[PDB]
Amino acid sequence: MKFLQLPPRFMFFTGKGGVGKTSIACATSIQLANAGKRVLLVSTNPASNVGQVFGVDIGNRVTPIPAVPHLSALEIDPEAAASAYRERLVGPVRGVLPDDVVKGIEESLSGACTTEIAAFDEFTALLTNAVLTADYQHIIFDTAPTGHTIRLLQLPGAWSGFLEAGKGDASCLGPLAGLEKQRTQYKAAVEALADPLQTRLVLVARAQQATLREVARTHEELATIGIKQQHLVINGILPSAEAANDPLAAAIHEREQTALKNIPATLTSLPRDLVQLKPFNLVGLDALRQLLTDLPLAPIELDEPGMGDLVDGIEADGHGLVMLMGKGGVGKTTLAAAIAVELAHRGLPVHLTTSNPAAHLTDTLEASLDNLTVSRIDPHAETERYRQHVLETKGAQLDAEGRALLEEDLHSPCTEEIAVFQAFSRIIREAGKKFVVMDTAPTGHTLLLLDATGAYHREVRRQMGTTPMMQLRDPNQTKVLVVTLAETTPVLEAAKLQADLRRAGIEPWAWIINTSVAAASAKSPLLRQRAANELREINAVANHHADRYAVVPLLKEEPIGAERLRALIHP
Ligand SMILES: Nc1ncnc2c1ncn2[C@@H]1O[C@H](COP(=O)(O)OP(=O)(O)OP(=O)(O)O)[C@@H](O)[C@H]1O
Ligand SMILES: Nc1ncnc2c1ncn2[C@@H]1O[C@H](COP(=O)(O)OP(=O)(O)OP(=O)(O)O)[C@@H](O)[C@H]1O
Ligand SMILES: [As]
Ligand SMILES: [Mg+2]
Ligand SMILES: [Mg+2]
Repeated sequence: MKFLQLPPRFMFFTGKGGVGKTSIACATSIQLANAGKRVLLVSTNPASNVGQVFGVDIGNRVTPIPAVPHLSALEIDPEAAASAYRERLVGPVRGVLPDDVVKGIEESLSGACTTEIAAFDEFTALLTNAVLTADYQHIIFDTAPTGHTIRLLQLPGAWSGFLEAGKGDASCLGPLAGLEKQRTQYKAAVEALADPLQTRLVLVARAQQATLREVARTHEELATIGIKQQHLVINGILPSAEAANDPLAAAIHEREQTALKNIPATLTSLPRDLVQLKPFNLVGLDALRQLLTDLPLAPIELDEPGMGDLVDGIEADGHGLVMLMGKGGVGKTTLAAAIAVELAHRGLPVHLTTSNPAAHLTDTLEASLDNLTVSRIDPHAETERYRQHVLETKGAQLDAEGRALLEEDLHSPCTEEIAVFQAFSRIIREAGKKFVVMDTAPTGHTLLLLDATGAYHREVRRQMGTTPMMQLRDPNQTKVLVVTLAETTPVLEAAKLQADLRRAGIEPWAWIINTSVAAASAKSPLLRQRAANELREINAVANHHADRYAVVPLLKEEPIGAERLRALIHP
């Protein structure tokens, strides 16, 4: 593998959701550790659990993997990190200050900005601090889908620019934030990210035109940030030997070949590695030890409920919010577009929204349909809207110097997040009179947006003197659908997401097993084995996790445009 050639200390595996960042990161960490190196594997995705991949109980603590000598694993928990940050800020004054003052200080640290900054501080401590990672020769970061990862990697530069501009009064974080003591650390992080001899950035993609376009956009953004000498890894490439004697495999292979040949002109120069599709789920060392090397090398008739029944059930309501959630890459955007176009074709007023920052619905819907309002949440426009709204609502009474200080405070990088939340809330407020199909951002970001803990609400009311959850908790006006894949890790992640939703009072309305190879009768031996492995996950979802569910096959033609999207609802 090209990226496994004189690797630097740090290696970032970025890309669109579901492309194989975690699988490839685990495989490379295993390969490096087995070579005699001291490797640490950091997982920056809140919604994923590398313990299921490795079979060990990896947690926030740096836990060695017994199966692989010299390999250790770590998971950055935003909530645990926030609790540790709050404790280290509040403990010195426990008893010293009056209990009322302690309660007030704890109140000031309950906002979502503190939750963001704690995780960011842990990330930059892993990047820069030397004592913290002294006994590791390599640190492999496995990031969340690109939508959140680009913001994570932009945060170092944004915070460094905010601090070095002389505007250190990030009143959102509180008077005890003490951002200045991290001023150098953040700066160091930037210098660590933009140095090709310290960090290697690997963009993981799949042989699909939409994925390749999004990866090209991500590469443009990262190059703008300052990261140089990136590598590219195309994963899930169906072997060319399976195309024979299987029309489905032949169509998939032809589509992947065309996507590779039509790669965006920007990515044609990056050193490119190719990872094939394997007949087994990449769980455990036995399956992860043979991911980066090619395998030497009647169909199942599946009859499961379709998605037309779910769309009929949604339409029977006549209005409300349909929120699509799940693991990255499961097909949330495709299914959102399909539901929206089907409802629009049924003569209903539909509003299709995308909460993902790095979103482009044109990859799916390239037409201008009728009875369909397609929109997206632009973080920059929303940030400017929120900034102006706060300035006029709260800055009117403040004097000129007060208004200037408020403007400096509103320019902190955390503001965008709360701005996005506001936008999200506003959108959710229009679902009572028309269908609102919301394709959500990565699972962790969306779960924070739901604001079950009230952090975002506290922050926005602090900056500005019915919450979304009060509406999501009400089945009469919302329908949360969990999109999964008929695979081990996707199903476990969906089960954990469902548990998180139920803990907050939200009961998912249905499950959608997307791109199931079992449903699409496949004759090639590889696809036969994949379907055989998918049967158990389908049974687990049907009998255990989901009471109402739908199964969508693996379409031979990638679903793009109104015709194909409406066809996967009526197969
Ligand atoms: N049934 C299907 N058959 C074939 N390809 C599919 C199917 N469903 C989705 N895809 C393809 O899966 C790719 C990734 O799915 P998609 O972008 O819709 O998922 P997502 O949940 O929005 O992902 P992410 O969280 O990474 O943004 C898309 O290119 C889409 O073409
Ligand atoms: N080369 C491959 N061959 C077969 N299956 C693969 C391959 N790469 C990934 N997968 C499957 O992809 C599924 C999702 O991949 P994975 O969890 O590695 O993605 P990710 O990029 O970490 O996802 P997320 O964005 O949600 O964090 C896993 O079930 C794994 O089985
Ligand atoms: As803030
Ligand atoms: Mg992952
Ligand atoms: Mg999406």
